[PDB]
Amino acid sequence: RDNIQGITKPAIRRLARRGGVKRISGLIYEETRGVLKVFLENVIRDAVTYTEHAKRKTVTAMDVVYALKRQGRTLYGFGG
Amino acid sequence: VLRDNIQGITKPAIRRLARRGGVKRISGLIYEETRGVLKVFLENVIRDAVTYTEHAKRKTVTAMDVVYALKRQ
Amino acid sequence: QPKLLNCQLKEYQLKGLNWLVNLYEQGINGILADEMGLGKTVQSISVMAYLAERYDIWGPFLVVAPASTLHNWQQEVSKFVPDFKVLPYWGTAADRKVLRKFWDRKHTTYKKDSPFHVMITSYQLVVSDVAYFQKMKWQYMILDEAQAIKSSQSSRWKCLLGFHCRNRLLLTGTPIQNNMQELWALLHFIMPSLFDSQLKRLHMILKPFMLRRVKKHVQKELGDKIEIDVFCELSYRQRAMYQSLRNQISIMDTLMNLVMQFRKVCNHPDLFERAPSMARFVTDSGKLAKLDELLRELKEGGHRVLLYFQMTRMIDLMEEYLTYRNYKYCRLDGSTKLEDRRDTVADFQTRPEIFIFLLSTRAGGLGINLTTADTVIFYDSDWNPTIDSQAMDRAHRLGQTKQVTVYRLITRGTIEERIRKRALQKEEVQRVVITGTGS
Amino acid sequence: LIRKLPFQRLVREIAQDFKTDLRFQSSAVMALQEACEAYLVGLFEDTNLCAIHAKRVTIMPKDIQLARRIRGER
Amino acid sequence: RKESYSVYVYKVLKQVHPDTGISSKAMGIMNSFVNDIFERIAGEASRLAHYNKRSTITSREIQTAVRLLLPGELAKHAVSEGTKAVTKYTSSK
Amino acid sequence: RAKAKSRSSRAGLQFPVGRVHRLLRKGNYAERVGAGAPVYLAAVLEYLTAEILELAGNAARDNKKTRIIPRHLQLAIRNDEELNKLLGRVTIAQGGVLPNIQAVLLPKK
Amino acid sequence: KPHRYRPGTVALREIRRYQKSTELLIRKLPFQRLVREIAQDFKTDLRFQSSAVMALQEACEAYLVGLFEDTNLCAIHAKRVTIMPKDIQLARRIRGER
DNA sequence: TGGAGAATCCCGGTGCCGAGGCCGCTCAATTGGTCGTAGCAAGCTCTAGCACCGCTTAAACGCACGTACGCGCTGTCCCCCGCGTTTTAACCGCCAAGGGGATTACTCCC
DNA sequence: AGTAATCCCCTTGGCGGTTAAAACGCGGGGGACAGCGCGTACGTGCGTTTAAGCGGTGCTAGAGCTTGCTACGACCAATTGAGCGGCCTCGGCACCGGGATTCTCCA
Ligand SMILES: Nc1ncnc2c1ncn2[C@@H]1O[C@H](COP(=O)(O)OP(=O)(O)O)[C@@H](O)[C@H]1O
Ligand code: ALF
Ligand SMILES: [Mg+2]
Repeated sequence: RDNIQGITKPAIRRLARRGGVKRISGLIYEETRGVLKVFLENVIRDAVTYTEHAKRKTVTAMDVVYALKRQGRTLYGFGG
Repeated sequence: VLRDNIQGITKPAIRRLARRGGVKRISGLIYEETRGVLKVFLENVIRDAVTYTEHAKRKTVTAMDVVYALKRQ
Repeated sequence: QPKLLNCQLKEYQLKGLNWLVNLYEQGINGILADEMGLGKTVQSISVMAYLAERYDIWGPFLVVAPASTLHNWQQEVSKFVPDFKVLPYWGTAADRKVLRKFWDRKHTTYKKDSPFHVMITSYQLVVSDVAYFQKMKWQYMILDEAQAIKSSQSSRWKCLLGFHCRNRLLLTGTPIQNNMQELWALLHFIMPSLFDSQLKRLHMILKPFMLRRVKKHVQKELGDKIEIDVFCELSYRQRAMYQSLRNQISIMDTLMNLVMQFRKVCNHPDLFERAPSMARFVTDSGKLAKLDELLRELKEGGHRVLLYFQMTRMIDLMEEYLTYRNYKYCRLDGSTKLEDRRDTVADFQTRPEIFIFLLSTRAGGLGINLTTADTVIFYDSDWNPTIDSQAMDRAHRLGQTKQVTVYRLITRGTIEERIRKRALQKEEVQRVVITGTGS
Repeated sequence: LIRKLPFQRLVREIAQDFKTDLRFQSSAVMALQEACEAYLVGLFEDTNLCAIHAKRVTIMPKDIQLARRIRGER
Repeated sequence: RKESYSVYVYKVLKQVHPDTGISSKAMGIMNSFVNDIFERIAGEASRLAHYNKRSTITSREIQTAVRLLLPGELAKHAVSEGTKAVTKYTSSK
Repeated sequence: RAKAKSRSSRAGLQFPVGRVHRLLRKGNYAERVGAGAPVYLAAVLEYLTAEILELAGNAARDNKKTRIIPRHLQLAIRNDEELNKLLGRVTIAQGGVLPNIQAVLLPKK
Repeated sequence: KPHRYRPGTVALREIRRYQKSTELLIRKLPFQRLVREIAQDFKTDLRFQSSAVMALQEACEAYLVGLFEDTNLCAIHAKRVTIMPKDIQLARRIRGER
């Protein structure tokens, strides 16, 4: 499936520009994909844990915000 | 009033703390930088520890007040 | 009669208009309870056209229907008054929001320029949009097949009861239904000042509030419903299942489950678990065998047939059988979207190449014409007898092209016997509780 | 590692800003000291990685400042 | 029926900047901000009551919470605003 | 039965002392909620809301905007040292970042 | 001969474009599919609100933008202008993720 | 220093959609009285925090001095940037489906 | 009171296109990185002295616990108006285009 490759090289470039980065080793791109999914693999499992424990068969915006808040990355704008 | 007791954490003590962190060699400018770190830390612990103390209208700061201050870190 | 109709009323309908007008001008409500197919949907238009021509009320009129009838209303309203302005309040929520822009609150009586005179909507929409149906006031309301209201515990009773409507008319096929308190809910709905909560007295107190003509006295050219209760027989697979399932009754003491589980295998055993060939599939159901034989005889006869099913999964199994043979067909059940209902009914009525129409008992039973069929087969029967009667009279109807015949595929010795026996009992009871024109 | 008495006096000196003539339970001093030693040790670890990353072996003030900046302490 | 701080945020906005609007997405962040800081204070006030072994969340609990959760000058200004709001609620009813 | 006037009006606040009383009860933070505790808290919530919107209204004015935007909240919150410390672990939806290019990255002579 | 900006000039022009802006920088549909994949790894036949995958995207992008800053400081702390994997690995170890 | 040209800014025009205000109403906040209890108050106990003295010796400091290592310099080469080309899949719109949740009917059991 | 059909709504999936974003190729430049020389700045060892640590003595502030009651919040029913959902509109902001100003780079 490998939609992690859908996080393309120009997108990781654009994110590094906003992060203020001038010059990027071509090895950075595969490292950045590995770091992004390890993030998602924690937030979604907690967001799903909320949907499961609250007995709904859909994932809502607020499930994510609780999942983020519980790991210290409070997000304002999506409820919260 | 008391003064300059931040010079009571001596440079050998900073060596021990750095060697326990695995440091091999220590720039002579580290010793004053370490004090600017420890002071800013220990101030903002004690600020909460005292704020927990005085809320119960007491005057000894207890180990529980310290624990709640650290738990706020 | 209002010349606005661009149509004649029939003799009996014109006296019906006079009754409905008399109740309105005397400030009282009533039930038009004429037999199925006599034209109650037309008398409903005639009174609006009179309120237009005689008093210039021109609405707002609310007209609440079962969902499969909503296109019957939209079209026939446009036929029986070409100049009426009709709001079709149905669709997705975004579409209703666009439609609701025309609900002018500021006039309690509509000008002839007003963007509608009459509004057609689903019995589900009046409860789903109740907060929008409140904050509005109606000069008249039709409930287009009011046996939907017969439960006083239904929310669509609680809601439509209080719509702030100056007069109300119910149309019904037969109002007596299961019992008398289920009649009182319909009577209380029209006249809650009178009725609130012996069977000789009723005929003399319903007479002012009901009109109840019958198709022996009316449309005499509609020759009688020829009927053949078939009393066909199980096949070996079904009776192996039936015996294994009837054993459960002997172990019991769960009929609330088993009557469905019995009737499932009464219909076709593949509904319970699937068998690989049409020879087995046709012959392992006693009904589907006798149906396939009769459908061959009918198609050689040039007949066109409506089949009613109680279980929609049997409409799928029947649709396999039909596609594994030479038969062109339509399907209409409660899973279809309303535009698919409009078009499939129009398609069936358009062209005689289509042999068979599959209809679900309720979704397909209530109120739109199928007057170019000639044969009705109840592959399964409704356990309330009144709903099978409406289904029969979707064929047996004004404009019916040819002598109707009806078949019912009773499986001898099964739980199907109890059901048609009790439907036979209940239709007798319903003629204890009514006999007489009313007025 | 740190001498106990000069840490007490450091605690007293700092505390006098917030409330004059507070008292400190003997266990409360040790709870502060054992947290400060653990904090400084754990920061020197993070500075040593900064030195080693910059190919130094000698830790330098810009290593402390990078450690704190990435930990979010500044 | 949901509940929002939007009407109260507007009535603060139109005091500090009577000319200035707020977009719905910005108002969303204001709701999230009020919810998050309300719960952060109430959480500390709960713990301060719990630590003291008290059944009551007083204004004293929220004062000590505010002096823990806010930076030094926000703390003092907020403590000032809070102490006078109560002092005017007292001496009324 | 006297003419009711809101606990907010008596406290002198826009923020709802009523909701803050209810929500301090519904959350079961403690068994009992004082009468003034919702007042003190509702005052702090109102004050901090004014701190955000004052600085964000200035930033909106700097952008030549009449209307506050999540961008302007981020700029205000990060420019002010204390709001930045109060919100140093909060992500603001569509906030973006502060413009900040490290000095070494700018071009040489 | 074509005119040509020097190496690193348009990197600065790009920094001044993606800073000073708020647009999402990861394409919407690719992020949805990656999220649905990771969801499948945990619970099949889930569903997501649009605002849930938006909320999840905003948190991710802010995490990556904020991470790059810490790696840029590691790169710039060594003699380098170029970030390398060892800078991500140091940054995440100082943060305590690693 | 100049210049050419690309990139960034500005000024006015267009239009669309969301911000700001109005309307109907509900239900949540307020008024009034009751009643229980908890924590604010006065009082006793004695823990342990603070202060001081005197001794011991291990820890801290100042200094000598050697060499290990930080830093600016030089050379190279490789690899990531800037720009044109090629191509692919993200975006948009419209239609289908299915699923699930609420409601309604009818029967059996109590 | 149960279980199944009917109907709404809202999410997922597919199809087509269109064009904006990703991928690919290629020259060269300048930044990564290994190598070198020096010099100064940090680790080491010794003699010095300083005060941290321990054992011991004395006092009183105040932590901690009990008793007694009344001020204050919990609980309920009736009253009402502050706050929410729905509908409308016009003006703020974006988006475009075109000429003006700025900035970068090779000469
Ligand atoms: N007076 C009339 N003139 C022409 N057609 C009529 C008249 N009355 C009834 N019909 C036809 O009878 C058919 C069925 O009538 P309808 O009122 O729908 O039956 P139901 O009583 O079930 O509603 C309709 O197609 C309608 O056109
Ligand atoms: F009145 Al009918 F079918 F009988 F609509
Ligand atoms: Mg009809």
